[PDB]
Amino acid sequence: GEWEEIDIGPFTQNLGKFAVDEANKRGQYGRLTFNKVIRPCMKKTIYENEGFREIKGYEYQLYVIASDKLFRADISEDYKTRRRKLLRFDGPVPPP
Repeated sequence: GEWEEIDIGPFTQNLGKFAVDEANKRGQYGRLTFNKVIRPCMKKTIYENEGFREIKGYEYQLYVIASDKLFRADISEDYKTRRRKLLRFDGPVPPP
């Protein structure tokens, strides 16, 4: 389950928007206007069982610009349901 760099196309932008949507609901970072996900976007595969390839889900690490501030968002994504959870939302963070 190593981290892999993915693109910052619409799918990744939609992940950043999910993160900002979730940050907004949590109310710990004020009101944020999603702008964009910038590189690098990283994805890790979570396996159901060590030694087996069945995928349990993914974790993403995103650098998201919201309200002109840079945040680092970590998002989990269940493989079967594609249900996402904002695990961590930190910042403003250093440019990557």
